[PDB]
Amino acid sequence: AGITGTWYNQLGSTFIVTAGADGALTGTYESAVGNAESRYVLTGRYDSAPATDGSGTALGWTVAWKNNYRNAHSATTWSGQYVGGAEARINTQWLLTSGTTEANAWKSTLVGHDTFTKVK
Amino acid sequence: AGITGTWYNQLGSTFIVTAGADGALTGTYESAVGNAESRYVLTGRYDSAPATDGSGTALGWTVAWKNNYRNAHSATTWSGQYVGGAEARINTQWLLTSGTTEANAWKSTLVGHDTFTKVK
Amino acid sequence: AGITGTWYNQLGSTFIVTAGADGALTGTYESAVGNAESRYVLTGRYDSAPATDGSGTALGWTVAWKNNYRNAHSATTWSGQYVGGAEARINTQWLLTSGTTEANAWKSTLVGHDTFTKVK
Amino acid sequence: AGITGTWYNQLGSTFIVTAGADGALTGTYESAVGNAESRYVLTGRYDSAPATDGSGTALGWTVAWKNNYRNAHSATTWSGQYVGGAEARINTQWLLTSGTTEANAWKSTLVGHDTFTKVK
Ligand SMILES: O=C(O)CCCC[C@@H]1SC[C@@H]2NC(=O)N[C@@H]21
Ligand SMILES: O=C(O)CCCC[C@@H]1SC[C@@H]2NC(=O)N[C@@H]21
Ligand SMILES: O=C(O)CCCC[C@@H]1SC[C@@H]2NC(=O)N[C@@H]21
Ligand SMILES: O=C(O)CCCC[C@@H]1SC[C@@H]2NC(=O)N[C@@H]21
Repeated sequence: AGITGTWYNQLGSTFIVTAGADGALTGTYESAVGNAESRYVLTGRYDSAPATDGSGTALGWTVAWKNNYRNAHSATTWSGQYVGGAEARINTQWLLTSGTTEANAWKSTLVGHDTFTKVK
Repeated sequence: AGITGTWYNQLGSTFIVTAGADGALTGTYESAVGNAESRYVLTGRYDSAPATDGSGTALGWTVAWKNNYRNAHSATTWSGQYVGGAEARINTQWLLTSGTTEANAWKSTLVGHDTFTKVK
Repeated sequence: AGITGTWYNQLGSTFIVTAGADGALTGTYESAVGNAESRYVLTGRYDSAPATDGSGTALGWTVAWKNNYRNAHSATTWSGQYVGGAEARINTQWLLTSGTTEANAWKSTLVGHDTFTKVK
Repeated sequence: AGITGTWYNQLGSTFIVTAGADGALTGTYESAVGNAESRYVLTGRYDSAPATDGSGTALGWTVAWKNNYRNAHSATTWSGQYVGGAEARINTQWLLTSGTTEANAWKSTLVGHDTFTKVK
């Protein structure tokens, strides 16, 4: 109900997710940036029984950057929390790992942050 | 074939994963450490068509720290790569996000690294 | 000139820095949050000869969370870049490491992000 | 005494540091890898009064990747802890930020880990 929907980050990327009663996140990610084109499968987990003390719902998900059209040979993971209310928000940090040789493996992982809203 | 199996990190945690032809990672994670007990659902993605130039296979997965017995109100995501061969290895970095209030949200996310092997 | 001044993050923390011609950052950090009180020494480095193609100036600094009044047994490092202009900005990611036992060393390092402005 | 000396990471990079009574880290970093050549200035902070319960000494430092010969337009920060004894160790996580345009700023920051020893 809270986590299920279409979400928009600060850089124009669309996250369409369903939050299953089991704790399963399933969906699609459409990336407005990077070496990516069009629509990619999303899987993840959330806290299906969160704390009743104004605390956020912990969640996470993975996109492997491969569809029928593109393969970037990379995967992003987002770790974050859902803050429910009027201005509903998913505050995340992410790791983008690229498939490298063992000589290039030191420089394989980019780190960043995304804030997602239900407002396009 | 390569990614499918039972994997062991440096701190004694067991990762039992199946790598589907679609790019789906499904499994269980058993955590030897932290505010955790017993067995937790794992979902993730991998690069199902990796590069043929000695480069690793990009992957990632999520565990929400909630089963039938425990709820830590937290989720870990691992971002990494599979290096195939005799000494087969998953080199990862991870983000552990805890469900917090907006006052505690600065301190919500632990970062670290895990190396997983097929040797117990 | 650009980097030298008083800077304010999103959570009300004050960063007073001098950018030396050698590439040295020296200053004080006053933390509005965490297990901290009052004023702490800052040292760091910046790119003293940045690129002339609209690119930001790479920098970084360290605060050990120990003064004459408090010791949190911890250190934060910020890694980022200075974007110069009318709305002058330091966009950073940070690592906060706490002094732990080898049993607690997995959970020693918090990760986050700060944006600093010259507007209080 | 403990932190003062010559340190060697897993990838052959040399860290020569002095730990001042004030909490100041001063030195040189010689990087065996990346778009770097030869010797670079290091500044940082450590916990000058650590806990007496077998806990590590929190520290951190910055290298801006600019000397008289090279400028990579980038800075690394290491956040970590000193574990003293027979097999003396600095366990770190690091952030490498590159000077980018605001279009490339999502991909500006690499994350990783280094373990440093006093054995070449
Ligand atoms: O460039 C690549 O290697 C593949 C595309 C990566 C897209 C990145 S992942 C972090 C950030 N979140 C997004 O909305 N997309 C970018
Ligand atoms: O303590 C918690 O909040 C829940 C358990 C967390 C387990 C952590 S996640 C990173 C690391 N990988 C493991 O094998 N388990 C620990
Ligand atoms: O709580 C502690 O262990 C010591 C204080 C930490 C202050 C943190 S560091 C990251 C962030 N930046 C700030 O302005 N202060 C907080
Ligand atoms: O390639 C660059 O942009 C400059 C050189 C970076 C060297 C990296 S920083 C992290 C790691 N630690 C080292 O010993 N050097 C590499």
